[PDB]
Amino acid sequence: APDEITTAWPVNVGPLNPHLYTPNQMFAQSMVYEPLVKYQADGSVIPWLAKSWTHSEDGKTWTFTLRDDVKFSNGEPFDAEAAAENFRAVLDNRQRHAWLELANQIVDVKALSKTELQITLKSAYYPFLQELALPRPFRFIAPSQFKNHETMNGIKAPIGTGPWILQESKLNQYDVFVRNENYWGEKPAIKKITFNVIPDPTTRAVAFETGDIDLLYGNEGLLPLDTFARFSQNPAYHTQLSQPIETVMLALNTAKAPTNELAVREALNYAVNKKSLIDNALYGTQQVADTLFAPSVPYANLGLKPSQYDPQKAKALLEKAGWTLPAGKDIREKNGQPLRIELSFIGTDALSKSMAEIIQADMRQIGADVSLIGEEESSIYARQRDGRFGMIFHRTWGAPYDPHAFLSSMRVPSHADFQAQQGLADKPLIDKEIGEVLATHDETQRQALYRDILTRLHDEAVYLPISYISMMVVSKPELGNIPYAPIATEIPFEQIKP
Ligand SMILES: O=C(O)CN(CCN(CC(=O)O)Cc1cccc(O)c1O)Cc1ccccc1O
Ligand SMILES: [Cl-]
Ligand SMILES: [Cl-]
Ligand SMILES: [Cl-]
Ligand SMILES: [Cl-]
Repeated sequence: APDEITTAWPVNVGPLNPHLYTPNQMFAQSMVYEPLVKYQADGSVIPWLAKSWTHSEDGKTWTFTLRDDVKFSNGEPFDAEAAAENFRAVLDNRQRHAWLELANQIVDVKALSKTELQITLKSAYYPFLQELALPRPFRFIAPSQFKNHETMNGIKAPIGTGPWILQESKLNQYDVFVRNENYWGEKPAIKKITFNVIPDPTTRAVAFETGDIDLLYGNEGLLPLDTFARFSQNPAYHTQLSQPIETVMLALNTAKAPTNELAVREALNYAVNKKSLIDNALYGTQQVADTLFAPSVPYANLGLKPSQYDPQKAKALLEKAGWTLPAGKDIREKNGQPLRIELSFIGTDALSKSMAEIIQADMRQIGADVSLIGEEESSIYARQRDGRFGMIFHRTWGAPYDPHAFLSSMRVPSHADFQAQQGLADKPLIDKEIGEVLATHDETQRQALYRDILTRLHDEAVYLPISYISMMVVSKPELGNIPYAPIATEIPFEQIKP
């Protein structure tokens, strides 16, 4: 039927525990589970499951008035008690959510009545509403589906209030969702969505060409970029490329030789012709990035000075720092030790490998030897967590995470950004300022703190920004224009309208 669609994802959607992470897929958690307040493209939140809210003068006590007409898909009521139970279930696993500062801030959550929900915070945490709006963890499963009154040890059925219900899942095969016919809000036009499990980008493209799938929606890894460019000219197909959503960069390890040297990090930042990299590996589909956050990101229009491609300057920086070329070698040495940097990436990711090859070539031209370490996913994740890298590929998180949640997370030692920043003399100051920016009520101070944090990270050359990447779509023309969701990790299936 014209109201059933087939799409693809590299893996199954997972258990759809609203309160846990891998192997749960975020877009799918967002299809089934809903927030108190909903994030909009303009940075605001709107009423959602909560129709209104107020807060105390000290900004620490918040009271939400909930809708009274909402049922979970299994017919049980959504009310303040169910909401409170969800917050308990999440916070019973508090350490797992440490990355998200709201999880460290909530002191108590109480149902004052069926419609009145009160949340008390440790401090006047400014990004409160924005963090409630995220795909996870603060969304709501029917408390009847808790296991022993918890969710951290698993759930029973993935029962949400959302416009989609999971019908069935097959490990390594597919997942099927259907429209919730008892949804509180607007009925989606689409009645059924099947996700074929297709891990390889080439075979995803092939599945589209064969007519086996109707829609592909994702970031720069969705399908091969040469193929996407060809499809964009194919009159039988529809394609889209959004405005950019987030940054792709290298993170440089400030605590490990030779990237511990500011002059080395600055030189690497002048060595890469990013337009060439994009035109070579990414088929011209992305935009050049010269700062951690694009100037269009809130609080990040700071006039930071780009390091334009300038290999002469990169060489002069290295020379001044004592890295000089032996006869007749191309790789610089200092104290008889070679300028060698390891770049870790997922070895089976063709796009990462392509970018890595370009980066290696560019850095060789300024006398740096980049050794390519391609490993399995698990090993790469372990490297980022533990700081076992010279350089790694890394990305920001898109709206509404950027900048505040991404910065917040830089304070967490078991993540790539902290690990990359660990060697900076001003790392403690940066981390102090990040705490301060999240809690300040003074807008002038907030802007100044964001300026200082981002200026230090820029001036200290912690990152090598590469490009601002876009969402991509490939679809059968009959589906029409495909909208984007405000939150970068969500897919707006409910808005698709043939
Ligand atoms: O992604 C991280 O770096 C850390 N995560 C927090 C920030 N996340 C938001 C989120 O996951 O809710 C941003 C995020 C954005 C896009 C895709 C993701 O998988 C993704 O996680 C926590 C995490 C733990 C375990 C597995 C995956 C995880 O992402
Ligand atoms: Cl985990
Ligand atoms: Cl995952
Ligand atoms: Cl309000
Ligand atoms: Cl050599």
